[PDB]
Amino acid sequence: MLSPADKTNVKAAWGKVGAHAGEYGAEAWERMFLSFPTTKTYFPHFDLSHGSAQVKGHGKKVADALTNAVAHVDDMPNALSALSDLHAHKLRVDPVNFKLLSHCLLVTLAAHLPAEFTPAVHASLDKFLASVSTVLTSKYRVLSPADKTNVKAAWGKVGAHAGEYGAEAWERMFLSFPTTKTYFPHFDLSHGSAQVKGHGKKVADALTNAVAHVDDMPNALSALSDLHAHKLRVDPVNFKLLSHCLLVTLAAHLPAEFTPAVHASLDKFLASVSTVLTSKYR
Amino acid sequence: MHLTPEEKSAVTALWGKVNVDEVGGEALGRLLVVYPWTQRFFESFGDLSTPDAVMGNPKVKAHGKKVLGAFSDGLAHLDNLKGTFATLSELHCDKLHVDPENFRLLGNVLVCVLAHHFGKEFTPPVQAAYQKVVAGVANALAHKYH
Amino acid sequence: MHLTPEEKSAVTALWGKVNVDEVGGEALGRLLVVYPWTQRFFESFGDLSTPDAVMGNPKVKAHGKKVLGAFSDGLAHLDNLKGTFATLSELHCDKLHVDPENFRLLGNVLVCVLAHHFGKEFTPPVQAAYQKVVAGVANALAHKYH
Ligand code: HEM
Ligand code: HEM
Ligand code: HEM
Ligand code: HEM
Repeated sequence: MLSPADKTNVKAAWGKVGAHAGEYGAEAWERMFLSFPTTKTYFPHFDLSHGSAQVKGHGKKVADALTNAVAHVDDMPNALSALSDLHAHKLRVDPVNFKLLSHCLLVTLAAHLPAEFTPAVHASLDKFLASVSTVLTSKYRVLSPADKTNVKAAWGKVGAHAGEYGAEAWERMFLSFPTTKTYFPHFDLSHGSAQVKGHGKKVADALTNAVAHVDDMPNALSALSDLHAHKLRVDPVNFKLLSHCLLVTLAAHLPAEFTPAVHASLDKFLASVSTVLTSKYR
Repeated sequence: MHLTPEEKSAVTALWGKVNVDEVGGEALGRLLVVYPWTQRFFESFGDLSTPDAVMGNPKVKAHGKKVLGAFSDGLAHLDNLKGTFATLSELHCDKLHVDPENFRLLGNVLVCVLAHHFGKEFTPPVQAAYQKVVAGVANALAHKYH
Repeated sequence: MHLTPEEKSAVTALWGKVNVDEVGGEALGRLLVVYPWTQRFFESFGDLSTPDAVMGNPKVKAHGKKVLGAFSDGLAHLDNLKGTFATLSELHCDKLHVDPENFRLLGNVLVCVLAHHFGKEFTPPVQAAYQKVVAGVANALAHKYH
């Protein structure tokens, strides 16, 4: 995820943070609780009053973990292995909150490091915090053999309808989430549109290819990865909306096959596909 | 909450056929299986280790029924979701400490379950109407958070 | 858009110290650098090949001035963001085809720029106030999307 120049900027920025990591860490959490009050639901056992020893201590633990991460940027999943376990199995924090903390850590850094917080270093830091968040949420639920079994079973039954289901998924998405239509100003989006049919089929075919190469997805989708990142430039948030509408389409067509277990495996599979397709964006 | 006449007719019409009991247990169970971190609120429900355990758990079925029963009542007051859910909103914040992002997840799971149950009858325009409704309910439940 | 009197005063007090042209150039440039997919709208602006080229691009700075001036004007109508931005909303949807997620990214980049610009004066409660306002602006700009 991180280029070596990225790693250079983070180490330069964090070193300068230095012995202030603790106080900056506490400030970041205080900013989050105030700006995003829903995050307080994970701390009902804390005194969240300003300057609270619990917040100060928590901030210092969190900053140290980030220092450890900066120190081993080339091996983050192993360095944060324990913390990964802890968040996935015990704390069980919804992944959306990680983006909120990352944003407040950036605001904190910005307010304290005027000289250092250049546009390039800003970018690198945002990428680094996203990578940390990814590692910390990586064991929450990549595809186990049972998942891969469930996906191939489900997609096999799709079979020769894969095209028509793909069109339906897109149609469902444009109607349910109208903001996605901004990427298609050059299409007729009316029901039955042959443009939507052709697009849906191409997308479906691409997913068939991913299923076939489920163990080697980054290479099989590499070209599509390049296309979305550097030409189409679709905001990553939209991939979750299409994934949901694919799930709904499958559920509507596979009464027997869409069990809770297969539902979970499909959701994981579509999230991995989405991760691959946005991997080269930055 | 504003819907078009077409949207409201579709939502109310399909809901008349929903057995809230059966759909509610299905919806909560799939939430716990597909997004297992949500199990953090239900430690007292017993055995949640496998999908088969979750889906057949009596506490899960019972709670699902309660949750969708309240959802059902909200469907009778689409024009005023914030007013309808204010008390439950305060409860989920102050007593239960539930991250409102969970309301969004359940919303989407419920749409999947309706598609699974009703098949082709759950058409794209019908789904769009339900997506507006579950977003409206989630926002209403999150409204009194502080 | 509902703020407390304190929150509104803190927002306006700091904004009086803002050089809008400068900060607009800064915020748009950092958006294009930090989230490069947003460059898709601006291929007619010329060279965006490196951060310095973006930050130094005259077309970028000019757009940044235009955008933050309308934001600035909006701060005088906090009680009516939706009405103030209705026509801008229709234009960004029907003509400019801008995914409203971009408005949220710009809001967050702007908050960072204000922190960089004002340092310790950009306190946690002042940031909280600005976070409500940029969400309010993003929501109002997305309101007429269809
Ligand atoms: C950059 C992201 C994060 C890092 C590096 C991180 C790291 C840590 C660390 C090091 C601990 C303490 C472990 C110990 O006791 O030794 C911890 C605890 C905890 N974290 Fe995370 N965390 C992150 C994000 C989050 C987010 C986004 C939330 C919730 C909004 C969260 C909530 C918690 C909770 C509730 C605890 C336990 C507090 C206690 O009772 O002491 N974490 N975290
Ligand atoms: C599972 C996720 C996705 C996959 C596998 C996928 C795949 C594809 C494929 C195979 C193509 C055609 C490339 C060619 O012409 O050879 C394509 C094009 C395109 N994709 Fe994606 N896509 C995904 C998600 C999205 C999302 C979420 C959006 C936007 C809401 C999007 C927007 C587009 C656009 C704008 C085009 C070009 C259409 C045209 O003008 O022909 N994609 N995608
Ligand atoms: C459609 C959204 C929802 C509605 C309308 C709803 C409604 C309700 C109602 C009516 C109760 C009954 C409490 C009582 O009898 O005093 C309740 C409690 C509760 N809800 Fe919610 N709920 C929703 C979503 C959720 C979600 C998604 C979660 C967490 C993942 C959740 C967690 C809880 C918990 C933990 C309780 C208490 C259970 C107990 O007493 O053991 N709720 N809910
Ligand atoms: C604070 C949020 C924003 C406000 C208040 C705003 C406002 C404006 C204004 C006042 C115009 C001029 C329209 C006219 O000439 O009638 C404009 C145009 C435009 N905006 Fe937005 N904008 C915002 C966000 C964005 C973002 C984030 C993007 C895309 C990344 C964007 C892309 C554009 C484009 C491409 C144009 C037209 C360029 C031209 O014709 O020269 N806007 N914006």
